[PDB]
Amino acid sequence: TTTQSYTNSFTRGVYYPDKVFRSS
Amino acid sequence: VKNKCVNFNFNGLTGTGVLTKSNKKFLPFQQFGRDIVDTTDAVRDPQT
Ligand SMILES: *[C@@H]1O[C@H](CO)[C@@H](O)[C@H](O)[C@H]1NC(C)=O
Repeated sequence: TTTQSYTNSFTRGVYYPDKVFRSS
Repeated sequence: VKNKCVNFNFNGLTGTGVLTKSNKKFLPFQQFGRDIVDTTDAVRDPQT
């Protein structure tokens, strides 16, 4: 069995779009 | 050759300039470099 409760993701789930180094 | 004006063809990335050692913190998946105006800055050597 399983449940389908709903929660908030907050600020989460951001990856690096590219493979390009960046600073400041 | 480093510290000398050379035409580079790094993995198909053509250009001109001077290269040297760096202390960047490239993540293992990182391959290229750039700046805030999107100009290629650092290239990871494919054979080093
Ligand atoms: C490149 O290939 C040579 C020959 O197998 C090997 O000795 C060397 O460690 C390799 N270097 C890299 C960075 O893969």
